[PDB]
Amino acid sequence: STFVAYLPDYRMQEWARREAERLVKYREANGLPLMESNCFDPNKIQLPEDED
Amino acid sequence: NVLQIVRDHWVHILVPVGFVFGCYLDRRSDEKLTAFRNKSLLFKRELRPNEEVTWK
Amino acid sequence: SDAPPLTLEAIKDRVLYVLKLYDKIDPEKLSVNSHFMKDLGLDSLDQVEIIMAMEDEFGFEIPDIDAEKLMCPQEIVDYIADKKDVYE
Amino acid sequence: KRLFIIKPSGFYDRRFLKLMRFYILLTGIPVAIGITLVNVFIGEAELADIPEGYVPEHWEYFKHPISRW
Amino acid sequence: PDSWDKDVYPEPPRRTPAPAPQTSLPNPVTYLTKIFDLLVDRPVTLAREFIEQQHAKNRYYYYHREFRRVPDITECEEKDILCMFEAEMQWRRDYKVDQEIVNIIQERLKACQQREGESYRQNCAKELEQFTQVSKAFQDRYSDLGAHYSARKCLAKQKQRMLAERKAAKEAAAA
Amino acid sequence: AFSAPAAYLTHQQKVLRLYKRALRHLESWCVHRDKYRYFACLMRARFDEHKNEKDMVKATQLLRQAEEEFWYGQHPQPYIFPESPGGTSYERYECYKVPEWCLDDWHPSEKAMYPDYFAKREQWKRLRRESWEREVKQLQEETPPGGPRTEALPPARKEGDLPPLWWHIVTRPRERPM
Amino acid sequence: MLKIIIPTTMLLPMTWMSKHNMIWINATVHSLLISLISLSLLNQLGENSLNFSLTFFSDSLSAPLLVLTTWLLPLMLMASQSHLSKETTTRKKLYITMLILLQLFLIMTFTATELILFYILFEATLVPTLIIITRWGNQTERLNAGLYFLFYTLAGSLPLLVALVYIQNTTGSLNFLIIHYWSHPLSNSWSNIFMWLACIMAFMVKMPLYGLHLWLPKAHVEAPIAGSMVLAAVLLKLGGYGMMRITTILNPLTNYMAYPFLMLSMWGMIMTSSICLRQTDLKSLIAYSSVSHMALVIVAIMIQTPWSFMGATALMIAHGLTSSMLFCLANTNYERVHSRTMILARGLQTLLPLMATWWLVASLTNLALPPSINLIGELFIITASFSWSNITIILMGMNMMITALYSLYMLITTQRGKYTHHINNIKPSFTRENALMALHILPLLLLTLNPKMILGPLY
Ligand SMILES: CCCCCCCCCCCCCCCCCC(=O)OC[C@H](COP(=O)([O-])OCC(O)COP(=O)([O-])OC[C@@H](COC(=O)CCCCCCCCCCCCCCCCC)OC(=O)CCCCCCCCCCCCCCCCC)OC(=O)CCCCCCCCCCCCCCCCC
Ligand SMILES: CCCCCCCCCCCCCCCCC[C@@H](O)O[C@H](CO[C@H](O)CCCCCCCCCCCCCCC)COP(=O)(O)OCC[N+](C)(C)C
Ligand SMILES: CCCCCCCCCCCCCCCCC[C@@H](O)O[C@H](CO[C@H](O)CCCCCCCCCCCCCCC)COP(=O)(O)OCC[N+](C)(C)C
Ligand SMILES: CCCCCCCCCCCC(=O)SCCNC(=O)CCNC(=O)[C@H](O)C(C)(C)COP(=O)(O)O
Repeated sequence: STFVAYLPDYRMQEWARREAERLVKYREANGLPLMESNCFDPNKIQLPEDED
Repeated sequence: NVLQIVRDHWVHILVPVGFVFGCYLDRRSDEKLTAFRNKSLLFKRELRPNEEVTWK
Repeated sequence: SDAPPLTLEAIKDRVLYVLKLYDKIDPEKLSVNSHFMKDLGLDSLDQVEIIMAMEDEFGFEIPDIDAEKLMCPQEIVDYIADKKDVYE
Repeated sequence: KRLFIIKPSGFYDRRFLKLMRFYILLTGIPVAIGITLVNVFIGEAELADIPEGYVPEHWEYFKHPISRW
Repeated sequence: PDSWDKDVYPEPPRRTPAPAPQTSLPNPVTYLTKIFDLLVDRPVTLAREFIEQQHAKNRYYYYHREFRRVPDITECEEKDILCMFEAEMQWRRDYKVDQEIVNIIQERLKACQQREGESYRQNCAKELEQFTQVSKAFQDRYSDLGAHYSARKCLAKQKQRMLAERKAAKEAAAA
Repeated sequence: AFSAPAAYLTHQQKVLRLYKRALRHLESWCVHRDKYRYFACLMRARFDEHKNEKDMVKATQLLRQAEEEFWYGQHPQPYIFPESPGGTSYERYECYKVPEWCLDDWHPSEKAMYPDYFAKREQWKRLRRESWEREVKQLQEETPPGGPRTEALPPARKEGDLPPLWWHIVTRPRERPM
Repeated sequence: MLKIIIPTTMLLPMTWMSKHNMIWINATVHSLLISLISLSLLNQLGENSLNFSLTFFSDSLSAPLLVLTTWLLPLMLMASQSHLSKETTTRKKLYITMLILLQLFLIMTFTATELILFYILFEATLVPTLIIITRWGNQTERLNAGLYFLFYTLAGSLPLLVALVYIQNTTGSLNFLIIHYWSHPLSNSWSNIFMWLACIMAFMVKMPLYGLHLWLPKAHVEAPIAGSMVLAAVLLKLGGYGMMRITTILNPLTNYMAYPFLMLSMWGMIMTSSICLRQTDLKSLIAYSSVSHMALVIVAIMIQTPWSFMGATALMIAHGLTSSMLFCLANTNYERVHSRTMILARGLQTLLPLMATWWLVASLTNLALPPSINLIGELFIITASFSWSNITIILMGMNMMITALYSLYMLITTQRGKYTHHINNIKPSFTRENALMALHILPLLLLTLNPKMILGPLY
């Protein structure tokens, strides 16, 4: 139980928290939206030519 | 006098020996999957002045 | 503490007290071995009333099969003592 | 008066309980003392930026001494 | 304290009124507070001072781990297993980071609701607006992927949404 | 609870039981003592009015009518003695009752306390072990060939006999065990 | 992960070379050490799995299952040595050999990287279980129980073999990582429908799904105590593990092929809970309890959400511990009075107070008292089902009420009332039985203290 209690953070919970803090700080100051609906840049996506 | 003690309790080394042998075999198995050591786009790194491999 | 350790003498005293508060039984002619039907000349209904009077006095009911059998104050006292684990 | 009270044997349950307590405490009092000593005399690491040209060890990415060990 | 950045977790300037006694009677709360201070807060402070003195004699640092940016799932060939693996790992890390961003926003909202008291419906409009925006963005990105989610399914969802938006825009243009 | 039952009840037994039930329920209705005495005397007069009926058919018809009237007019919440089968303390102390055979499994350290009690217990056990066969044989003799017909047991008759099947009646736990 | 496999293979000759009077001691000590070693597998990552080699890998779903298996072995050893005292030395060693082989097959099953190897091990687990049941059971029904256990399983598992070899001929691989990365949707055709059924029915019969569960009461009642422990705690979870693995390639067909199994799971959950209310055998009640809990697990796996997967993992672990504890509790009374009828021995709290406390804690965890991991899993599954459809709460709600009813019915019938007068051979609880109950129950609350270790990879 002691060993399990003191297992190192390989799930990266604290790393993710610190990364999110950095991102929120940067985006809040610049006036940028906190989050983006698209997680992939549309410039690297090529939609089909014709929809008709 | 340790003859009888050993012949009565020598079965107590089989499991620890199996554990250390399994550790050794796991290291040997890891030794055969180094085709991408220090080659991933995320962890590619310049070597230190002294070290030879990034992991074993 | 709780109620005292009920004894056979107290049980007999209370039984005789209740029986001597009965109007159909003469006090002096009543004895601890007096029979209800033979000696005292009571019918079954009087015996039922006496059993109910005993129940009221001791605070506990007596089953009808057991109640029918008792005929003298000795039987009543013995039944009460056996019920309440009275040995002294 | 004082009467005898009939009960089932309470010896074996009490013996098991005290054996379990003894062994659990036997191994868990040293662990608690060691944890307290480590926390008092070897605190947690302080977050700092990676200096230029330094490549930290993999265990150097955690803050608690026991987790790092 | 300086443990956290006060820009990520902001608070109002904390205006508190000065005490204005209007009775000749003593205030039992002040007497009890003085007793609690002298009897609890000082020994605890001394113990903390001793512990920090011991800590200062053994100082070591741990570093936040940095990750480079690798090609995304869009720049990967159909059956290229290694590039797909790296892209999937990066996407999973970004998913965790987005969850933590939503967590920070929700913490802000809860703190505002508790802090503002009886005026929370009016005094917490900005935090509610921020949570609505972040929730909408997060929902678009990850909702309905389901168990066994991956970067490919997220990309398919985004492509479908872009196709629908393009068709809607072109039909509205013809109006 | 102590007497062996009979194959059936008699007419007078049924009348007495109905009389007791009616008196108890009337007392439940008549809370106060003087009112209860008044109506109990009225009930007794009503009961002994038809005491001298030599036609058993009409006697049973009257008993049937009286039982129907009692069921219509009974108290829905009659008084029950606290330790009676419907009372508030009926089986309250049953969880404190421990059978005597449990003492055979006490650890010798537990039996080190109370030496005289366990000496008396050993005497009682020896008595039972000596009397068992005589009890069994007396039951064998006194039992009719076609098996027993009632649940009544014979007493001891010989020099130092004991009433057969006595161990679990004599060694009851208690009525207030703990 | 040979550092865990090899020590068990060494348990084998250690048992067969021990003195006639030290087999239990040696087996117990080294089993506990192997469990301690396996405890290291709980250090899992957040993105991918631990890929030890080309053959074995450890995920956040299989690590708690491996820990549960390795922890269950010593408990079975302690539970078995009482009723095997009159057995000869060779047969005792053979019993321990069966248990060790079962653990080895289970350990290899949960870490195989390929589906065919997983199939071979998950099917090899049959032989030791069947031998244990049919050789060391008590009554003559054990033979029929073994037949039911064998054929119900194989009739589901053989079409899975056909489907697996077909899939490998189609896509070129059965490796789970390749299968996950190169996943393609399933069209709506009769061939795909039957492929879905072939890939699903074996795991369904393992759970077992309501209507396909008749083998379970027979096998779990007729087995010896260690057989019942390992059948309820680990072997039922093979179906859930395999189903969560295989559902990766079944989308989007599951979206509608899950309806009959969902209806069966919910209604048969209600039915098995109701069956538990009128049961004269104490072990059959625990078996039907297992069926109800596994029906909940089936629902969670079928609706395919992160919350449902988390709840399924937590519920599987919690149920394993609770059901093993309940079986041991019933076996104690059976060893005392040599009967399984529930109303024979009553008022046992008067005679055995500490065992009554163990009964109370086991039946409290059975009804999912918060904040036990039983309730964590049940509540996660209920929330996921509510999101799936708001009307499931009614069926789920009925089940919660019924489970409490039959759990407390079992407790009150066995522990309260007045002790039967004629039974005078109820000896005090041994230290071994109390230690068995404590080793069952303490890990449950310890896991409650840190619930992310049993919440699966979707955490
Ligand atoms: C009996 C058995 C019977 C059967 C039962 C079943 C048993 C099963 C057991 C199975 C095994 C289980 C093992 C579990 C392993 C887990 C260990 C672990 O992870 O430790 C975690 C944790 C340690 O945290 P950490 O991450 O290691 O430390 C991080 C920091 O770096 C540290 O920060 P720091 O730098 O400030 O250092 C603090 C340091 C030093 O702190 C201080 O010194 C300051 C304290 C305040 C003092 C200030 C005033 C007093 C002095 C003033 C006067 C003197 C000075 C001036 C002199 C003049 C006087 C005027 O203290 C410590 O180091 C922590 C204590 C060590 C505990 C370790 C636990 C190990 C247990 C393993 C054994 C298991 C068996 C049990 C046996 C154990 C023995 C009984 O330990 C705790 O449990 C802390 C709890 C205390 C918090 C306060 C409670 C808050 C209450 C909130 C809830 C309110 C609701 C009401 C509910 C109340 C219920 C409590
Ligand atoms: C008989 C008498 C009983 C009553 C008397 C008892 C007296 C009091 C003792 C009871 C203790 C009260 C419990 C209160 C909780 C305090 C402990 C808690 O704080 O520790 C937790 C830690 O608990 C452990 O993590 C959980 C234990 C792990 C359980 C695994 C079981 C071991 C394996 C056994 C076999 C496995 C079978 C099941 C297979 C899956 C905190 O977790 P965490 O938030 O992180 O800690 C933050 C700081 N860290 C990370 C630096 C450490
Ligand atoms: C006792 C517990 C046992 C375990 C329970 C196992 C559950 C198995 C149930 C299988 C679930 C669904 C199977 C097939 C999917 C749809 C079923 C069908 O009825 O739906 C319609 C099918 O239409 C008609 O029903 C045709 C089927 C009629 C013949 C089937 C026989 C059913 C009779 C019941 C026998 C019991 C079966 C179980 C044996 C125990 C849909 O219309 P259609 O779009 O055209 O078909 C879709 C497939 N397409 C797209 C390729 C065309
Ligand atoms: C609260 C509401 C409840 C009240 C409702 C109840 C109303 C019932 C009142 C009317 C019923 C009767 O009287 S019905 C009267 C029935 N008559 C007979 O049976 C005639 C033959 N007599 C005998 O059998 C015995 O002598 C015997 C009389 C039993 C005495 O026994 P002892 O002398 O050997 O003790």
